[PDB]
Amino acid sequence: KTLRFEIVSGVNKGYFHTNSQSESLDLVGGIWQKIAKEEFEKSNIYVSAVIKPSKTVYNQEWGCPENGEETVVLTGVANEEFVDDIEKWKDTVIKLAKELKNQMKQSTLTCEFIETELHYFK
Amino acid sequence: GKTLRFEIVSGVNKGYFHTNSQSESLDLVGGIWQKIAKEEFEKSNIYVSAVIKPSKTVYNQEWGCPENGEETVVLTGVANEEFVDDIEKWKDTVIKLAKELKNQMKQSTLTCEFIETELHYFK
Amino acid sequence: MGKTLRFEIVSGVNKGYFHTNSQSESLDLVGGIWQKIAKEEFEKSNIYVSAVIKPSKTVYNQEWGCPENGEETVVLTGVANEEFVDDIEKWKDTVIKLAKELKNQMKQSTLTCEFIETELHYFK
Ligand SMILES: Nc1ncnc2c1ncn2[C@@H]1O[C@H](COP(=O)(O)O[C@H]2[C@@H](O)[C@H](n3cnc4c(N)ncnc43)O[C@@H]2CSCC[C@H](N)C(=O)O)[C@@H](O)[C@H]1O
Ligand SMILES: Nc1ncnc2c1ncn2[C@@H]1O[C@H](COP(=O)(O)O[C@H]2[C@@H](O)[C@H](n3cnc4c(N)ncnc43)O[C@@H]2CSCC[C@H](N)C(=O)O)[C@@H](O)[C@H]1O
Ligand SMILES: Nc1ncnc2c1ncn2[C@@H]1O[C@H](COP(=O)(O)O[C@H]2[C@@H](O)[C@H](n3cnc4c(N)ncnc43)O[C@@H]2CSCC[C@H](N)C(=O)O)[C@@H](O)[C@H]1O
Repeated sequence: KTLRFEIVSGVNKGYFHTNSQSESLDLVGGIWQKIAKEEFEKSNIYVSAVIKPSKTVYNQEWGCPENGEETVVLTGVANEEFVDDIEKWKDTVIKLAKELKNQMKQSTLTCEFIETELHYFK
Repeated sequence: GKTLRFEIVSGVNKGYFHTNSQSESLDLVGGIWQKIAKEEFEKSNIYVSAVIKPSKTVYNQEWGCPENGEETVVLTGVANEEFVDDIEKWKDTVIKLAKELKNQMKQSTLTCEFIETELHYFK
Repeated sequence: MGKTLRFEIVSGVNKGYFHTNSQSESLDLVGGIWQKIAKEEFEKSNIYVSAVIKPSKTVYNQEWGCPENGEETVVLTGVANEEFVDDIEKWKDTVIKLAKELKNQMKQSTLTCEFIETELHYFK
């Protein structure tokens, strides 16, 4: 019994001068790789992430483009093989989510935790 | 955990909407969601935003599935306490939107799930 | 209620073995492999485990072998629908069996398979 996280971030096409969904995915992947490595150096907690392309739909009156905004969804699980303290991991995820929000220049960002039963095959 | 998230899975109906990419499929469903979400928001004052992911759904070829799977879209969203006073009314709104999305996409079936989640909202 | 379980599996696509060259092509690769192992299991036990599959990249430390910006992966998910499932525990055992078959067939060294509580509303 453990936790997974899910983060939803915009890609900020204009600030990063990207022009394809795959460039935005490679952008966020590289940014996560850098900040997860830094946090691992500090705390020995490495937060790996599975990143998926997406579009997020909300009201055009509140800033959404027609048909939605390009986004990345990042998800990962606390693996007991690597994580001894679920609370420290969860605090680490929250720090990383805030740092991703800052580096991606996002005005808002969601970070969820969901209970999950992990079967790890090695 | 302290709120709910939903997940809906829908086909993209290339036979009816005559689309031919992952982009035009996300654009189609996203534009449709944006319209039905706004319509429900006007009626109920509950706006349900959605995160839309490209996918394929794999099932038995003898039940209609193409080889390697049917093109689909996965829609997710979370009830944010800053926007949602009443989680049961939000749940009923999501279900109403799911049935409406099924109708607009001309889907024979459609799944809608609710999962408990703990939301941290940074603004 | 509709109280049930969903599974989530994360698999690499093993470009060194299958040599796919795009995300759409590795999605079709994993989709075909799942289709065939789900079919075999359905013929034997009458439990068909469908899967939604999503393209993705998985980010971990390059020190441990991750490519820059992430490794190409596929996420597979599915949910036990009480209209088809007679025994949720047998469904769960079947998912685990299929996940291990997928691991073997994709020649993955490691693979995660999660179960998450969910409430399914099924419209037909
Ligand atoms: N459901 C809502 N009800 C009422 N008001 C809303 C709602 N959504 C947005 N608003 C209003 O719109 C304005 C923007 O608010 P945001 O919170 O940034 O609005 C959100 C949500 O609508 C939606 N969204 C984000 N994460 C999720 C998720 N996990 N699931 C589903 N939808 C998601 O996408 C928007 C952010 S879009 C990506 C972030 C953006 N590039 C940035 O720089 O901030 C603000 O004025 C809000 O009051
Ligand atoms: N698991 C099963 N076991 C036994 N019989 C099944 C099963 N699935 C389908 N059938 C048979 O096929 C008939 C059609 O059933 P459907 O429910 O439409 O079968 C489903 C599921 O097999 C699969 N699927 C849908 N949602 C999900 C999800 N969230 N996770 C995993 N898989 C998903 O994909 C199919 C729908 S595919 C997209 C919808 C379709 N374009 C349409 O217009 O209806 C049904 O009446 C049964 O006879
Ligand atoms: N988080 C970590 N903390 C510490 N050490 C780690 C961590 N991850 C990997 N390592 C080290 O690297 C070695 C390999 O470990 P793996 O378990 O294979 O490392 C994992 C995880 O880091 C990550 N990953 C996989 N599934 C998930 C998921 N659901 N959510 C988030 N991330 C996921 O991706 C890697 C697998 S990449 C795909 C599988 C691979 N092609 C293969 O053939 O095995 C391991 O022995 C450790 O020494």
